Amino acid sequence: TKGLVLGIYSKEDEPQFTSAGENFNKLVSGKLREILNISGPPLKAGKTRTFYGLHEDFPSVVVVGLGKKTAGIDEQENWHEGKENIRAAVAAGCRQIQDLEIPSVEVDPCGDAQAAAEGAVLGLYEYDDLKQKRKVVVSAKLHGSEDQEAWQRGVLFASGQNLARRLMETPANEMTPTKFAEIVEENLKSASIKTDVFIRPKSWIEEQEMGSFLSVAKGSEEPPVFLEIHYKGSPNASEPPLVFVGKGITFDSGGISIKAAANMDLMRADMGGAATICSAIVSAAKLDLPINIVGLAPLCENMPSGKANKPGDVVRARNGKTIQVDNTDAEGRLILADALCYAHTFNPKVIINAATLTGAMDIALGSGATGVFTNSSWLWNKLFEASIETGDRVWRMPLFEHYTRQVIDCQLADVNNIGKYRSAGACTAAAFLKEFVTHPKWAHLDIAGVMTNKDEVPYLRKGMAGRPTRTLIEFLFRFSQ
Amino acid sequence: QNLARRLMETPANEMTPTKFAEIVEENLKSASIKTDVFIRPKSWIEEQEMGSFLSVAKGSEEPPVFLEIHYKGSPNASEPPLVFVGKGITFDSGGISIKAAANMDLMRADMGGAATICSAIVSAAKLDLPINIVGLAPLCENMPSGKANKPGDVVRARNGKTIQVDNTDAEGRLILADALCYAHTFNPKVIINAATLTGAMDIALGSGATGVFTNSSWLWNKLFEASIETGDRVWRMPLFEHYTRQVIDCQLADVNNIGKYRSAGACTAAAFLKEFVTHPKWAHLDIAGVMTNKDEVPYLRKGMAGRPTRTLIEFLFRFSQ
Amino acid sequence: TKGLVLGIYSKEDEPQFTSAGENFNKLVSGKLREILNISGPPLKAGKTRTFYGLHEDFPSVVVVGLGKKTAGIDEQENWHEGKENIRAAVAAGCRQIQDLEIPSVEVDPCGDAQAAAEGAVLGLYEYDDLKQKRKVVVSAKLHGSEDQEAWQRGVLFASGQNLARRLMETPANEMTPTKFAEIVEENLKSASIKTDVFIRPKSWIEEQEMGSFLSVAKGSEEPPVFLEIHYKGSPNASEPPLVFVGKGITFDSGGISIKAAANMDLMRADMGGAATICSAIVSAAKLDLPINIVGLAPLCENMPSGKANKPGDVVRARNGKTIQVDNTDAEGRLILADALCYAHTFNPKVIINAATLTGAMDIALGSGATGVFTNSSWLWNKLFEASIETGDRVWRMPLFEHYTRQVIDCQLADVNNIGKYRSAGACTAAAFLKEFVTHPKWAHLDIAGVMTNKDEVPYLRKGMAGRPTRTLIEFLFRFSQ
Ligand SMILES: [Mg+2]
Ligand SMILES: [Mg+2]
Ligand SMILES: [Mg+2]
Ligand SMILES: [Zn+2]
Ligand SMILES: [Zn+2]
Ligand SMILES: [Zn+2]
Repeated sequence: TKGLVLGIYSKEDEPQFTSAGENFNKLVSGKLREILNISGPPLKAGKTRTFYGLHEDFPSVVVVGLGKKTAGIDEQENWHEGKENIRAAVAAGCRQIQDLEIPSVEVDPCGDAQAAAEGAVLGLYEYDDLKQKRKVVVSAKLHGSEDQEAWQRGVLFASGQNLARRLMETPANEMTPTKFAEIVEENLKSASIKTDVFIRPKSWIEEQEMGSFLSVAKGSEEPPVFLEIHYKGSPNASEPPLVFVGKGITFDSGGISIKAAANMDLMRADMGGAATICSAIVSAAKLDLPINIVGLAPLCENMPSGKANKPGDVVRARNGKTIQVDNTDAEGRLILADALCYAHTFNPKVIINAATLTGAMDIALGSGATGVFTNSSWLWNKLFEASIETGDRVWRMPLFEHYTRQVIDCQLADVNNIGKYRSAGACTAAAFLKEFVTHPKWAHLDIAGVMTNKDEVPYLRKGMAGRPTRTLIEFLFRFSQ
Repeated sequence: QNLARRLMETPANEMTPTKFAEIVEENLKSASIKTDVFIRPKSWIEEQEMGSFLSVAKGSEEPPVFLEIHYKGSPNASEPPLVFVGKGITFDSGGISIKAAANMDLMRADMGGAATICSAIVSAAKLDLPINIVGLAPLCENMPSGKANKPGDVVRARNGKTIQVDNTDAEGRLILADALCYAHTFNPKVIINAATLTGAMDIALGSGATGVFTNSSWLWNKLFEASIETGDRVWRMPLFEHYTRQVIDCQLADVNNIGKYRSAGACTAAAFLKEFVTHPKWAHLDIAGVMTNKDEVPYLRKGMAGRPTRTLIEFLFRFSQ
Repeated sequence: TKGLVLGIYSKEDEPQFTSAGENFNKLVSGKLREILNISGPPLKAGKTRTFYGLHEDFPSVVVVGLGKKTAGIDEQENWHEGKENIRAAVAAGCRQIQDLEIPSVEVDPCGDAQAAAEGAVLGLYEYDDLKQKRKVVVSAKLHGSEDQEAWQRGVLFASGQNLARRLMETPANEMTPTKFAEIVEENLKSASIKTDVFIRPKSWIEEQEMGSFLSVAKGSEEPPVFLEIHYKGSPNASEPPLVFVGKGITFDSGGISIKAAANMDLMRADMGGAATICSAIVSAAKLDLPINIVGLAPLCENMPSGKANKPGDVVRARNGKTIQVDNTDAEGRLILADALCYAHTFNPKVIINAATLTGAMDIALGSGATGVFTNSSWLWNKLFEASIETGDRVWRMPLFEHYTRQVIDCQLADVNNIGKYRSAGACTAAAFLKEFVTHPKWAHLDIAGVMTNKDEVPYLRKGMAGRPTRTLIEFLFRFSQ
């Protein structure tokens, strides 16, 4: 009827199966084991072999390599590793069932119900919607029934990421500053009714004296929308929140300080800041976590025009500081100077802001880890441990006065959007944001390296990657528990 | 530190692969007599099957010199050492994969790897610290010529691995594939290699901290605490299979000098060096951001900065005590 | 023991098998047919499915899609197409047996013994030699015995191409102007004893007044070697030959007019001119074709140095004409001005020269067809028909006075290496070579677009492609018959 993804590990006496696999073997009377011998070598991690007709009801039994049984927290790679194995191995498996055009598939728990699910789902995602030529929409349910609460945690966690991936991925002619808000609000409210949304317009942002976010929007004729998310998880409402901020340039052309045509079509994902953290709240509300969280994301676009932000321009952020706007492409810095200032109104506990800010971050670490600066070692620890679990790494980066210094000397004004020199890119830019933050637990997460995937993460197909959404989710789970 | 600053700073017409060795040896021996130096020539490096360091030198007509420092601090001689390795391109013009004229006169300090760690031993011997340390630094130059290293070239490092040489400016990676391989001969405890490797490091952190990758959290801790004291910061950077993967797929050969993509620069390059290291306590220190100072560090005047020499010294003090 | 590549086509009543396949089905008693149903959809062209243990002696039976049974000469695509199908389909198949680490494989004739062979072999080639980490060396024999003369024509034709692919592919530190000659001579002599080789040195080239080829070599310290191939196929020796000329820069760095570091490591295949045509003669001598052919290829390197060719330089080609050398990267033009002049000495019938000359050719047609200019419609026809058969297309390109005109006005000299303007790149360059040719049947073949493959040609793996060697071979077969 449908396919099945089985798992196996490496040697002992004969490479052991995952118990779903062992079970299914006994069932076809050893002949899965038997054909595995006959087929070729053994399956190291992530490798895949497909055995037809072993079962009546399962034409295609794909067996995938799970690596070491006891594979675990790796001191170097900074993650759990079995999980990492399982994720690529059922991803590998599920993409084989999807190429066999099998619309539904059943999947080995593989000892970590959650991981096989985040594999099956992250693994299968595309963003098919605008091609009439699409792959089969395969349905992936668990195999078994003993462990359902964590496989659904898989499908949950993986989906909230897939959310961001479709929110980033979609062309910025479709996924606008409004349509992004429309979907989010819709996603947050279908997540829980303990939620309020505020797709605040130009008038309110004007009213908020958000000079800097506004200076940015004015290039396009597409409207600014400052978005406000709320989830009231806490039993006592009055618990002060955790506030997520996120940059939402739906399209970045650089503005007057205009980009090269070389791969500028990826700037449709310069709203990844906004998308990631939004998907995290949509997800923390599906988990319905005992915490009040607040999504804040200035959605607008960077374009050149007769009224676009010019080089040399001093503008006023909400907080009273002026900014020389020396480079119109350093604009997340300005959109974020204001929603950061607004974050403090909420009396937060943690202000995690996130953004696709600098290509320099990409030059830095580049899709390994999502670089995170933070005046909180406590906070750093927290994001990092969560990243160990989820596998979407995070690497601390420096928030040193050294860097502030460069941004702070300024011809016209109080702060400059680009620092004195070429060097230290993400640090300069994070140094600019701290000028707009007085809280003891702030975290900049520059996501410009994890904006995309090709092959680097196995279980993600090519296209917007939606990172580090699950590490953000997992952090708020653990902070709630 | 000022030593390294004059060793980096001086024009690469004066401060050659030999004159660097001459001064170092002179500085190490005036530091203590418990010292031996070996300004080994092309013949010995040829003999060492250091194909990769050699492939690099052959552009210039200026001679390669693989340098060997020794300081026998330990009461029992037979304590296995701490080994410092350091890249010593006295001048880097990129070679056939040639640089822009924009500020190429700073490549006279692409021997900062060699200079920093050398100054550290000169210093650990003045302190006369109860440890045997070994300086190792391939000194040579990158130039274009009728016999310069070409793009596409597979060469053989000492250890048997081949390297596609896709970009002649990624050459510290090759000079270092070999002195890293030679480091293991010494049965070290710590192999700290140091180099002005990638401009990407400069793009990364850029003169705040000297980026350090290491398969040793222990070792990381050690360099970092020392940096707390001295103020010459150090920032850990990732040595993830992710990055190895890019360097490892290779058309012609076993390893490629530049990885698959533009992104993750210092990590790709550090991933290349680990292919030439099997020891449990290795540390890459990319010094390309701290190569210079203007005003960033107050107490250094404008010019070659000589970083992170005191953090290296302070580490070997504390490791000795 | 070993694997097997079977073929099947599309529908009629039930998709027909190739008779090897039909035969092997009856043999396992229909159960190959049977499992094909059970497995998934049908296999359109180039697609592949792998069935283990159907046979005792054939653990892995891969079945591959052959497209239409009656698939043939395509008016648009300008080729035979069944052949094109079969080539990618067994290539597809053989790369599955090689990933199953099966060292030997037996292969379906697929109705075109030759094509399945040029697929199995072109398909399997890599250039493993410098990695210690290599894939299994799988051995591919025919399945059956009825049609052996044409499958060996496959393996022949595909191998002579694979020759060029290893001659191009190898680093120019190993594959020098001498080591290229050493291998060729070795390959030509093991092809037939009716052969002479002349690895003529600088002294002889100096003696030949080959000022222009020499001006080029002088940058490197690596020696020039003008190579002379001979194959005396003709019953009467005195039949005047067909002469192939080919540019052999083993490495092109541009010289003083120096290249960008962006992918300059591909210039190790700027000796593809020399390699292609050399492999063709090595091959025409294995076929032992009733024609005398003469290989001529100036092997040397382009480097910058204290004695490198400078911009502005007038040098003297053999024939008396001077050349302003305005761009040291237009150097195939000069290496070729002289071996073209030498070609006429031989009293040829056809002078086919071939070279990786212009990136403009790549901009032009770019790996579809190998652009060919020729003052002979007869000759054009000939190369083109051969290309229909082999599938390695060729596209005529213009040799108009228009273009000569630009190259011909020259400040200092008689000819300039780059023409007056940016436009018309390959035509300007081919216009330069005709100034060095007075014969009625000359053909420039610019191979800069087919220098590489990624995925464009199915049955070639990523790396130097070795094109258009079989079309050259096939032309000399047909010219001999
Ligand atoms: Mg921008
Ligand atoms: Mg360099
Ligand atoms: Mg050229
Ligand atoms: Zn932006
Ligand atoms: Zn260098
Ligand atoms: Zn050329």
